[PDB]
Amino acid sequence: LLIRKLPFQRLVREIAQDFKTDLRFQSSAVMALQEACEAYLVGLFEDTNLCAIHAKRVTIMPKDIQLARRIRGE
Amino acid sequence: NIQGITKPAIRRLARRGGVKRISGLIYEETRGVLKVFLENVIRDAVTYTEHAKRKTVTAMDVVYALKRQ
Amino acid sequence: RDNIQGITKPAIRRLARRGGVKRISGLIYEETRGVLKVFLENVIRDAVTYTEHAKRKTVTAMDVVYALKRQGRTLYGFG
Amino acid sequence: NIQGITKPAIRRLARRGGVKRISGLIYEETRGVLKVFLENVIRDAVTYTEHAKRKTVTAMDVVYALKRQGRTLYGFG
Amino acid sequence: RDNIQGITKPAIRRLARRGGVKRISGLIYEETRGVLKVFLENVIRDAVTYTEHAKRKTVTAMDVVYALKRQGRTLYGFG
Amino acid sequence: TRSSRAGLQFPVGRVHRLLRKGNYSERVGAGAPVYLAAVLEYLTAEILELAGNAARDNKKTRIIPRHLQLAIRNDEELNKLLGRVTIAQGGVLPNIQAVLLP
Amino acid sequence: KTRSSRAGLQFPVGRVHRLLRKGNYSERVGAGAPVYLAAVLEYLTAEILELAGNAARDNKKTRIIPRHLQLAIRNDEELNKLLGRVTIAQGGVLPNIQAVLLP
Amino acid sequence: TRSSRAGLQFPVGRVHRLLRKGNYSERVGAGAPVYLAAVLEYLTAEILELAGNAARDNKKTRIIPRHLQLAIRNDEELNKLLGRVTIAQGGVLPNIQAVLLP
Amino acid sequence: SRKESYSIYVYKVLKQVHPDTGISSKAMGIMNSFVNDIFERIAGEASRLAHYNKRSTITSREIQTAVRLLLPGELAKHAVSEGTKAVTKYTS
Amino acid sequence: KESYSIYVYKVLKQVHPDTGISSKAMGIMNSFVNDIFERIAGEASRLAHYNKRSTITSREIQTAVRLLLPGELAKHAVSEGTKAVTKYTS
Amino acid sequence: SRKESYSIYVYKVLKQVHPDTGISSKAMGIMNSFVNDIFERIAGEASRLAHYNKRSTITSREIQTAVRLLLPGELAKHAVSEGTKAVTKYTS
Amino acid sequence: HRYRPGTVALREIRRYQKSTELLIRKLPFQRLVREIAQDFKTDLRFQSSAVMALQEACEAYLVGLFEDTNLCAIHAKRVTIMPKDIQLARRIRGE
Amino acid sequence: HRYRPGTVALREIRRYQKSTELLIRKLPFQRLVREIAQDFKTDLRFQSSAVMALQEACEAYLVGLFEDTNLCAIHAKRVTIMPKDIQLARRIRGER
Amino acid sequence: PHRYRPGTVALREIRRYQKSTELLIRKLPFQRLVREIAQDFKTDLRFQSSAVMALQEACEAYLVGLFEDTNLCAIHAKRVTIMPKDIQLARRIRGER
DNA sequence: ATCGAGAATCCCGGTGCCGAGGCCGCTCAATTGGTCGTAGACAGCTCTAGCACCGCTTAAACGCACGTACGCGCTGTCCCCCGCGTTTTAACCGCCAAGGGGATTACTCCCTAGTCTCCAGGCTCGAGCTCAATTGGTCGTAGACAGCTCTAGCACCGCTTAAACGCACGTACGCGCTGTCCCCCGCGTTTTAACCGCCAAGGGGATTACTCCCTAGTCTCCAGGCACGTGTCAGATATATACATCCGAT
DNA sequence: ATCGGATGTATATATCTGACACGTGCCTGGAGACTAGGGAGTAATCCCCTTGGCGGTTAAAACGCGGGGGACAGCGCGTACGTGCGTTTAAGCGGTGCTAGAGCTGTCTACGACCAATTGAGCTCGAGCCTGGAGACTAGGGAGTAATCCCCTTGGCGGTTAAAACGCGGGGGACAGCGCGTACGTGCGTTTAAGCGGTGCTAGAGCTGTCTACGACCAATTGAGCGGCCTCGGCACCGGGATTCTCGAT
Repeated sequence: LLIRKLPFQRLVREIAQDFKTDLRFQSSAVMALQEACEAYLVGLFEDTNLCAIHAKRVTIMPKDIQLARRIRGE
Repeated sequence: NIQGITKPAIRRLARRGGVKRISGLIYEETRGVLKVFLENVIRDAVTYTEHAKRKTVTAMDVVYALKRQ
Repeated sequence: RDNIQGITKPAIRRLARRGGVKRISGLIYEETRGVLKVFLENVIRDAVTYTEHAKRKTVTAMDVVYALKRQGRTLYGFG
Repeated sequence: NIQGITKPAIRRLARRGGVKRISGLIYEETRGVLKVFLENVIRDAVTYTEHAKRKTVTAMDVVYALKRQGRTLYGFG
Repeated sequence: RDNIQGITKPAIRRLARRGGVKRISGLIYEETRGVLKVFLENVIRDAVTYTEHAKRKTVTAMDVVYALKRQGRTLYGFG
Repeated sequence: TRSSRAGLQFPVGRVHRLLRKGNYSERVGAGAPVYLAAVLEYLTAEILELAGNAARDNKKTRIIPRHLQLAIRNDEELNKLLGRVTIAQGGVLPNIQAVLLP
Repeated sequence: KTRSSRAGLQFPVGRVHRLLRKGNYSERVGAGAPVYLAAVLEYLTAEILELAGNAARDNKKTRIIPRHLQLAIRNDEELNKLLGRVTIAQGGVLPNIQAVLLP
Repeated sequence: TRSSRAGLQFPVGRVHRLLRKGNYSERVGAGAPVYLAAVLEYLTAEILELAGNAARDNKKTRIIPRHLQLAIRNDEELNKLLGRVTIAQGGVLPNIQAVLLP
Repeated sequence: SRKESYSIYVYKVLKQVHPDTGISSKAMGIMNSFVNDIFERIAGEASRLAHYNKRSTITSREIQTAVRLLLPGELAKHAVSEGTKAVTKYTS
Repeated sequence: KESYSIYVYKVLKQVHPDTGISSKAMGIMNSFVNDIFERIAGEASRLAHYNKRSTITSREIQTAVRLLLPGELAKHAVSEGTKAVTKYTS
Repeated sequence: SRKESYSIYVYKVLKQVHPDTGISSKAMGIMNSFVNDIFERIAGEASRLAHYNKRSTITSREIQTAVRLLLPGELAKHAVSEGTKAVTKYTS
Repeated sequence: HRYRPGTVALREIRRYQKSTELLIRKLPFQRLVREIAQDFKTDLRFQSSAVMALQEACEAYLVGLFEDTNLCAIHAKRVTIMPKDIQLARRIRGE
Repeated sequence: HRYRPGTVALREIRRYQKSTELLIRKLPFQRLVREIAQDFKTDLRFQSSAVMALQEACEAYLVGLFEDTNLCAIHAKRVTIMPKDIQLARRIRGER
Repeated sequence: PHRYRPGTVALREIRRYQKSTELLIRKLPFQRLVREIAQDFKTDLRFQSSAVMALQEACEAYLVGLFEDTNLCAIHAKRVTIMPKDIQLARRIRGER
């Protein structure tokens, strides 16, 4: 995993609070969320990279991400 | 807490994604994207948790959310 | 035979126009045909499968609807 | 006497075995197979009979032969 | 962990060669692993049972020999 | 009727039967088909409301598929709900990328 | 008072004990061994009779026959495993036709 | 010794003891361990004879497991007797299906 | 030859929201497709919910949770409001 | 000439009070009980021998059951044997 | 630490059949496995024979019948010949 | 009226898999058993139940063998069993 | 008179985004569907509405694909769509 | 350059490995396999060396025989390539499945 | 960047109409419903792992400046490819007959879910008997301790064979196709195996007088299982011919 | 097919190392006598009963005959899958050396199987009832098949607007040049994360049990939609307005 454990966990608990009060988390639940998030971001960066290269660049930019996410239907 | 997902971490994720060069504006953008994805999954996960009348989000709650997405 | 050529250049142009396209490379048309054929093949294959499972010789609208649904392209209006 | 195990009998056995279509050459083949099987079992059965110093093969003689050939039979004890 | 993968493709090929096999489908290797694992599990289970009955913490050659014998796969050479 | 008891227009009895015969569960609670019927009715009402609006904007008194498509795609949440759905004879929203204009 | 009664069993503890003593299995037999064995045999008998009784009832018969025993055993994965190399006389086989043979 | 009295190489006394302590029967006849020892000796002799033959065919003076395997599998009756037996380090008989050859 | 559909109920709803508005046959077909589709989604999710929780009964609770999973935001809130109101009125 | 017939019948009456059994079926049940007896007793005998013990105890029976019976059958059989020995001992 | 085996007897037989031939330790282990295996088979079958016939004694007769049951064909005939000869010589 | 090839075969499969009666005739089987037995031991008699035991065992064996044989035929994309199917089945069984 | 390159194209975009009629000819599409279906099972028949369903699905699919393709072209600072635009759009969609 | 036709080297390998008796699976990885599996039955078990070697001999003999039967099934279907269905048929007829 | 003509396209107002939209009704056919009660199934009940939260550590990882070159943006050109004028055609398509397929009409044939008659097959008190509860001192097996060694395990460090990973292809199997031959199906006949039935005795199961042969306990002796030092056949290693076999060629 | 050639395998080979089987000797435990005894096993000696035997009936199973379709088996043609190949890396193997459970053997003591009557009731068989189930049986359903009917197709005949095609010319793509600017390696301060410990404790998890939930089932009923009738309104069409890009100019 490429993101640090503790800040990710902190983020997850923060986001979760705005949906439901008094929540706890199984350890493997947080690990599940991290595996899923990282996998998503890596895949998105693959598509983003394809968009950058399409525009004859080697540098990824926000517009590359936005094109990738629009075509994905996000 | 979103700023805890640091620049070098995002860089590592991008390298696994095959990216060689990265604009400075990517990091914030990535954070926004990450947040949206997390909020969506977690919103569903907790829904499952609440249906089961539990206060603890389980790995299965997350798995079901991910599956249904 | 060779009915994919019935998907004409002006038809593909019209589809592209509805898609918001202003200018079109000459190589697009053949490319489009290949893409369309693949899509059609995939849908019809599944549709026919349903038809065959039902022991029918007539492909129904529902066969197509089911094929599309299971290919994540739900179609409204033909139930 | 092996020819007394007729074609329709072998067909019935095959049907119980789930067979739908049967080559003409099966029947003779089956007979050979049957004979071998019978021979082996009976050879052992009689051995038991002889050990008991009897002239009559019993159901138990057969059961023991079958058991020792890894073909345990229930119902004849 | 995951040590069944130590049963490599070339090892399985060698075993198949000794078995007289000239050509091998790509799906064979994984299949073989599953089969081998089941076999091993069954033998080792019984072996360990004997070990446990003897109140030992060391699986002996005889434990394995007995397991194999009672599974109809008598092994010579390790008494 | 249960629909009248629930204050609904959509058929509670029929929905109950469809739940029973759709092999969703071995047992079905008394409130389940009522709830489901109510939800289906509401969503129908939202789409018909917006589609009617579009029809009148177009000075038409009859709703056609085009109006359903306009209603759905111009509404963020309906567009989300029906994101992978094709409306037959719906067409698309008028939209030209700015860079393409003179 | 019998040992089977004390053990809560129907199967004969005394007889099982004697059969163990005289079966040339070991020089000695513990007091609990025939109880345990009798209990196991009774359990397995009960499981088979339970299923066979069911099959008999489906066939609207009040008496269990070999056919019902075969049906009960072969349709149960673990019993079928236990009795994998056993022939039930007059048991027949499970109805089973390979799909490729069907029209 | 009883082995000498029986004209044997295998140990009659030891076989008798093993019969007594193997819980095979309450009583053991005087001839039983002699007969058993004689049979064990004979079978040992047949396997060793064939294995020795294989060893010499391979120009080896020492019998190894390979020779035992060759001896057993190339002999129909020994192969039958030891049909469900694994000879460690025995390998297999050379055999290629004819259809596989060029 | 008897074929059931949601047409008359869709039409009753239409008359509730837009009293002087009609609807074409094609459009009605799209509405019927819609109702059947959403029926399937909700019922299926509810089935899964009951299964996950080792319940043999689909209740209004499973329906509600399914609605919350399947519908976006305010649409979900509004739908939940309608269903709840309907169930409580029915119970009385 | 001994058999398990009366005990099989008592068990049958326990699980299916209104069900009977044919002569052939009873013969098969007797064959069954004798078969499983032999399997378990034999394995127990070998267990005792391997470990240089002269006594077959309930522990040998239990281990033999674990070796011979598959899965759930093994677990339930072990449970019944243990329960029976516990009820018997007091 | 005293461990008995059939090694020396196997070796004596080996010297009888192949005077100038030796044997590896592994091969000797396989031979020992063989003798123990056949011992078990024959003794076990004889035990069963005596039991079936309500005899408390295993005699050379039980051994012989067991040999006939367990061994194939000519192997059985030859083994029976060896055992019989040995028992009659012993008796004298 | 003539059923198509296969229909009656399938009917017979269902029929005989449904039932349990012995499928070989009593008297020829008995005759065979006595003949085979004579080449092992002279002057033999047979208990009735001994011959019935042998028949139950033989028929069970043949039915099982035909099951495996059928599997071999189907493996070769046939529906017809042939001697080579039996021979493959028996080789793999270790017979 | 002559309109400049692009003016009539834009006009056509407005026209066809305003309407909903199918843009492929009915009978040739039908022939396409029947040819393809016949290469899976011979002698098949079709309900009329089945072919119409297939056409609606196909045209909706192509129009959406052309939207994404157009976005890819614009991304590369072009106004002309090219095969590589289609291929990128479909690669990101997960079709390729 | 030089290149043997598909099958020639395979046949050569068959002759080679049917001539010899050495174990064909690597020792240490097999040992790890045995210990992992055994540990999922009872923790902290030890092994006699010869116990692991016994297990390897048994396993390889089993797999080689299985490949013989599998090969026969492949040839029966007029193929020269063994496939999972061949293994499954062989094991079904053996009574393993 | 900003009118202006005008002709072009498109829009806007009016016309008539024709088939879709609206409306009932027929009835049948798609709804509830009262009572059942077992039931999952949800509510009260404990223990806990594991979970929350804490209380250190430093160090992998986190942030901050430097140049800086890679990466991108901005213009001019080229062309050439595509967009928009005229001109010709051919499948589209309206659109109006015909036929084979298939489904569903009925439309026929043997199998199928139940319906009773008559048992052979199991239930029942009475009368034995033999195999199973009840102890007592017994070895004596074994269970529990306990020391002592062994060896299974860990674990560090080479290196090198082997295991993985592309790639060019080249068979090798998977499917299509056809002739055919050869085995299912039934039907007309015939055996001949049941079916039933009677007798003879051969053998077998039980019975007893007895006996020898196999256990038990003893003595001693040695054969033999364990170390221990030794040639020697097994292995290693370069070294050597003789196949063994794949590109050119009959 | 066969013959060369051409490398590439395989194979005896003679030499040297070596470790490992072996022959020597050495104590001990297990065999061999060895006697005495008692019980497993014989060998007549019966009842009797089960099994061969036959013997006549016959009814269905088996056999032979003939007919067809359909399974088998070439046979071929494709594509793609696994192979043979080289290259790279990674982990197995050997080495070496410490270890710490744990086998292992021995020790001491004590539960506790056992034999031995001993009673005795559970078992078992008998002779005499009392039934599910087997068969003989019916009433309906199976589907197998056409059969005509309708539909979908095929075709045919137009005419025709779009499509195909061209002509032409203008404008983006892209490229290169250059400006130009920002992540980023990099180096070092940093700082808190994961590991490592730890204790108390909250709801999750397993659990118990009554209850209220809902299939459920004709008993009862009421509305709905296919069919059909009737109606207008937007759609095609015809003519004026608007606006409107595009040349006519800066």
